[PDB]
Amino acid sequence: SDISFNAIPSDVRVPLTYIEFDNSNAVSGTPAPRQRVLMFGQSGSKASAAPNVPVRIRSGSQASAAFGQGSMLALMADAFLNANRVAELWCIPQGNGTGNAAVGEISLSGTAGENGSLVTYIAGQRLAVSVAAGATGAALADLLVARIKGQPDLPVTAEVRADSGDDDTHADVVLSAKFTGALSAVDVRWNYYAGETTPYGIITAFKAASGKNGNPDISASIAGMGDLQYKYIVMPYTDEPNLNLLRTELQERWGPVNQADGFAVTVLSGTYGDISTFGVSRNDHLISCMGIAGAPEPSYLYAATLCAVASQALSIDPARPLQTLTLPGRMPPAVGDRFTWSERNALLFDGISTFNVNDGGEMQIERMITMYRTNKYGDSDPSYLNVNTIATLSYLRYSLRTRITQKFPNYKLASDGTRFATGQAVVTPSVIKTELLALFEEWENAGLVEDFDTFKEELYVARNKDDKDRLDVLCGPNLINQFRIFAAQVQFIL
Amino acid sequence: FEEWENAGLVEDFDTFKEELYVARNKDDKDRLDVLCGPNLINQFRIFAAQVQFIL
Amino acid sequence: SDISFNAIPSDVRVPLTYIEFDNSNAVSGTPAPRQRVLMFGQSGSKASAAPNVPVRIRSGSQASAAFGQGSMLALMADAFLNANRVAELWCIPQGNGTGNAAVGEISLSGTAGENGSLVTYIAGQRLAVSVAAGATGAALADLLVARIKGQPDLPVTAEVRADSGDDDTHADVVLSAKFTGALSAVDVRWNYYAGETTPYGIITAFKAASGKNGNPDISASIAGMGDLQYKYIVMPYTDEPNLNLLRTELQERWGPVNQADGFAVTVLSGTYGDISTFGVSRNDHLISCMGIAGAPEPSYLYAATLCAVASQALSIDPARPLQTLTLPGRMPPAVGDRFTWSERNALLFDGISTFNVNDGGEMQIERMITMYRTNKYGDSDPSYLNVNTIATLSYLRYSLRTRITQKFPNYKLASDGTRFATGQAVVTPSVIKTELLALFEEWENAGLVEDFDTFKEELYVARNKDDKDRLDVLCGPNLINQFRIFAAQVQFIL
Amino acid sequence: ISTFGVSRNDHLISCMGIAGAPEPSYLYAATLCAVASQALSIDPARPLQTLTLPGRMPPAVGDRFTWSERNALLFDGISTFNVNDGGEMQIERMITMYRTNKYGDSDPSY
Amino acid sequence: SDISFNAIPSDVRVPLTYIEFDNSNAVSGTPAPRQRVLMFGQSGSKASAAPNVP
Amino acid sequence: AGNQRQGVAFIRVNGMELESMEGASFTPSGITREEVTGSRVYGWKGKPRAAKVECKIPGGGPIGLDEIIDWENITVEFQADTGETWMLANAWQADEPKNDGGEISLVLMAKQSKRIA
Amino acid sequence: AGNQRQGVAFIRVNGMELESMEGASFTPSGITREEVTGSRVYGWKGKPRAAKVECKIPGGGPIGLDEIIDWENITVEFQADTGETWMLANAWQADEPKNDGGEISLVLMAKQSKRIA
Repeated sequence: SDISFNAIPSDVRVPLTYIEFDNSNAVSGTPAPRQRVLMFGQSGSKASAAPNVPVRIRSGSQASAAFGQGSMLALMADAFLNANRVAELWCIPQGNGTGNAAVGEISLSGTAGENGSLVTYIAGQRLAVSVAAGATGAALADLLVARIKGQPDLPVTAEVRADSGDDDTHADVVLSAKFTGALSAVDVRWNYYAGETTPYGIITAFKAASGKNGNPDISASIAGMGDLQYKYIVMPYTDEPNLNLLRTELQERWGPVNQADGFAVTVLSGTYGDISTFGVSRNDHLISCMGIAGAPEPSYLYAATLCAVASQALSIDPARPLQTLTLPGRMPPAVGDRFTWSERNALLFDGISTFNVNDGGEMQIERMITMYRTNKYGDSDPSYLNVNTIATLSYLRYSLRTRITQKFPNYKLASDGTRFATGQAVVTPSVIKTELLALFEEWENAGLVEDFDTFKEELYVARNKDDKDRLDVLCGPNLINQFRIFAAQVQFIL
Repeated sequence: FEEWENAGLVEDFDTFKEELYVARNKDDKDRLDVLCGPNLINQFRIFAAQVQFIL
Repeated sequence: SDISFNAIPSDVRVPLTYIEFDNSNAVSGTPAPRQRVLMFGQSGSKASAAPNVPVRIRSGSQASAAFGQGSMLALMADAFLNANRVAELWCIPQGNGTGNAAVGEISLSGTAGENGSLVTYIAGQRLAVSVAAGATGAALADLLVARIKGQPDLPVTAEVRADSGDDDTHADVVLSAKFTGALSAVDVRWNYYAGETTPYGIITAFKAASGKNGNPDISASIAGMGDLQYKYIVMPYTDEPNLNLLRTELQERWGPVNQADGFAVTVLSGTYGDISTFGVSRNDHLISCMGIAGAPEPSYLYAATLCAVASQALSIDPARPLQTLTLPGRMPPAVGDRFTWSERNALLFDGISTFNVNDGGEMQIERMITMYRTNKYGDSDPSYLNVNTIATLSYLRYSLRTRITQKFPNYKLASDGTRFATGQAVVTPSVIKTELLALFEEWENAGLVEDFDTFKEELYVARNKDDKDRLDVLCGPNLINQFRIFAAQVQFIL
Repeated sequence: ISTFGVSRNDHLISCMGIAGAPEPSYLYAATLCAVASQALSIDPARPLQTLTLPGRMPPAVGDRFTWSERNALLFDGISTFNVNDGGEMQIERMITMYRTNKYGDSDPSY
Repeated sequence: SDISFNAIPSDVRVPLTYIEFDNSNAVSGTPAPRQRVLMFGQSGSKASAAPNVP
Repeated sequence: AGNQRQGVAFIRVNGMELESMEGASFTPSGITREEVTGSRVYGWKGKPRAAKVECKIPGGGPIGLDEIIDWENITVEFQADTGETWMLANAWQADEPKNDGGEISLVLMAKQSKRIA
Repeated sequence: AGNQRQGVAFIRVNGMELESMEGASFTPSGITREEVTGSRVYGWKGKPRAAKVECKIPGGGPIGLDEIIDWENITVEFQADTGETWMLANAWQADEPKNDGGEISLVLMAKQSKRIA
């Protein structure tokens, strides 16, 4: 049942070969217990999926059918699947939130005095309409409305409107999103690539909406996730009420009780000051946020792509830094909207991750760090900073659990120095000491820890004097370092 | 008791030997009364660990 | 209860593996009855430990929480634990003493004419602030105050102050310690390592305080130590009133009555003349002091490190000399502040221990001796000089006590020559003679005593003619020599 | 399940609680009894910590008990199970209904 | 601290390569305990070094 | 101890102590130095070495022979009666195992051994 | 048994138990692991192995020597006195059989042996 077959009966007895063609590019449903991820997103009207219920998504068409075309969750799932086809994908829809569906209007006026083309970028999607000599703004608005109606993946609906005693050329297009929320607003641009310009005599303007919307509640969704271990979580809603619940759940899972480690990846779009304020405000060691300003595409697409890339890279190796990995299909901001070196350094010091733009048009990860900045008493703390640290700690915990539950399924505990002799299946603290040393050797050979003598000297295994069935061990590993900064000085002689 | 301990069922021998007591009944005259206490061995259930990373 | 667990319930019944991560590097609480040490130190405000009460410290974070961050006792405990992780550590806080909390001020003036960096060493801690071209002294003072406020381990508090009709560049920083005492004063330097210099046009100066403080009383603390055997004691307060009480307690413990041997390690910082005068003044055989001049770090850190190293080395072997052991993490004084050969020899002749600087930047022990210099009638006495002598005597006493209490738990005494015959559990002075000879053989094989025939000929065991239950023995051991001086003469032929 | 476990205080009956089970309860009871009988007959002292139940479908993801629920059930005299990394259901810990001493105090025996 | 850097902050977090050009040809500050030498010499006016200090 | 010398050795695989016979061998992993001579004697030359543990096990014991012949990734611990301990990790069973009159020879081998405790 | 070790072994061919002498060998069929070193120690390498059973039979017994030298497709069962049993199927008589002073050596060999019972 891994492959979903269409028009092929499950009860066929004629010995032959059955071949079918299907346009949709599905993904194999091979289980990946160590790469389970969860995504949060909104679903528009005409949806066939029950809210607050997780569903396994293995193709873009299935996500579009389940959550409606143009919805946030469908686009996020498509972006995730276009970059990661090995990890298990689970998507849970959300409600509708509060606010208004209006997002703004596009005003067109004037008359074209020369032949050309009008290119409009709505939500990062290129829309080109031919412009003829003598064409008026109203005709261009009608063509733009027709083009938008043709495109089914735009999370906006467009209607034409003309009124007032102004010239007949003026006619503005009203845009309305397919869902309500803080991310319903979109960005409109008329020139993104080189060699593109507005035809002469045509005046274009965009007026955003005045109201403010609110993200839907996630309490039911966070309660209905289940008991599985979702290693990575995608949260597009960047608001305090939702992030508090997410932090509470994650820190409850991060504890030694649940042992179901989880990480959350978010992307915040806004001005530099707002990003800095948000990064300073949040002080969690389980959430990583990447700041971007003037992004043509919506934030959740960037979040999905970044989470997919990071999940794949960390699953391949938990200690390799994320320094040069590229994000496929994500348009970088304009030249004047990119952060300078000082801004990126300040953002890194403020708990906000930063990206970079490749020599071409590719956008690449620069450094991924968590929101943890401040110690419990208020001092600075470099621990729990790099995502590699959390990934390595989770991998070490999982490996230790597996080794202990495999080598010693069910044993009997005895104190050190007792004479038990051959044959009996008892365990001594020295036995656990030796097994931990061997596991540490395996970890060091795998390329995760560096120093062995210090680890051996800091080990301590002992029994509990109250439980009599619990063994207490206190160990300290030396997580290996990463190659980040290469400082050089050149002394020319000329 | 030695056989039981070798089989992997009981742990402490000296305490068992010191708590043993075998005596005859003063009424039945055909019944022997013995009072013994074994120390059933423990099971490995909880493994508590603490990791002190340095990074 | 040896390992302190956090967020892990003591009543857990689910059979699984529980793994927790904690940043603090605790030390195993394995009992070490033969390596119990005690430390004296002051505790600042915001302390949670009752004064004059000993507490077992097994981690730097625990000490900082109990005695307040930046306190003398917390720093001493951290220094001890960074070099010795096998001996039991007990710390007893002190009061507040008399004096003023002010320690001096740092005066900055002038303007920087070139790019550079300003490095200030306060209490041995490096503090670097970037210096820009055209920067004034006031801005540098503000940056220094911010940096000091950032550092929580400095036992000083810094405030900015600017006044007077001088130029706006001038602005001095006022320093105030976190506790009052004779060790509250700190040392300030601007260039310690090579390749560091003050930016041009910047004038820096330091003015120390004029008042004098007094060490807190230790009578309550010395009375509340308990009855345990603290083999080594760390006393930072180098003043006559406290040292008299310490000497009285130690010599009461050193006697045959208490039999709880103890040693005290102190470090005195000052000029050569002051150190010589102090060493000549004190004539105790239970206290060893090491003199240092121009030390960037406070004296008690050196005392803690030296005591830890000496305790570990003497516990491993009481007869091996302390000739080349290094002190980890302790910065040596400047090149021009180190004692010459003649000064070191005179200090050794004056009862003051000396150190040495390794070929690199490491500081190493040179020779550890006690304060004992003068015989009872006033003559010179080489006995009770080396710390190895006291350690060996204590070990011999402990071994003899253990052997006597083990081989002869409870016996009956009879005179020599009586006919007791087989079976009876009586003891004859010849029996004790033979047992002492066997114990002496064990001592000689262990590498503590050299001559056997003389020891056998000087032995004498007899009963007491008054007690009738007390056996009197008079023995003399020949403590083995140590290899200290290697004198050579080379006769070249060329 | 919690109410039933608290109500019963016998040291000769062990009950395992499950919610939202696709299969009827008696199938789970039969499989668990067979596995436990074989394991205890092989060795009466080896704990039942990781043994799996063959052919028994676990409940849905949202119907499985959390850690706190399992711990409370174990403190309430109700045995608990676990779901393997795949689709297998495994025994977690088997305990009896005995919780209270004769005078009313807690008793870890039996 | 062996290499004295100019205009390069000591607290940089952007992962990249930093390259600087300087005309003066400095010498590596590698310690040479067996090749320590001392030189005596006079210093003229406009000097910034304290006398009788190595 | 004070004068105690090694009389017997114990070998433990995955925590199970092996019923070993007398005369158990142990070769530490390190560098084997050879001898170099030309017209004169010049020095030595190195060669890597692998840790080896050798012993004999009586037949019919708790541990079956099929288990013995299937050890690819195991942990071997060699401990002397005085207290010297060596740990071999990711070891394997080498050579041909034979049951000759109730005697099974083990050639447990590993690529690196370190002296713990 | 509880403490019983292997003292004797029984070999049965086609149901007939062989009059075997003391010291009967048995090599299970499996993988022989070698040792690999270049500039360092890298690991092991496998090699197939064949099951072997070796024993000695007195001359003049119920089973003739002509029967012994004509075994191409037989069933060999190796059982220890404690209870461990191994079965060899489609075995054959290998090497040179010799009658040296009333002693006949059998090198019964097979390509695979599994531990039954």
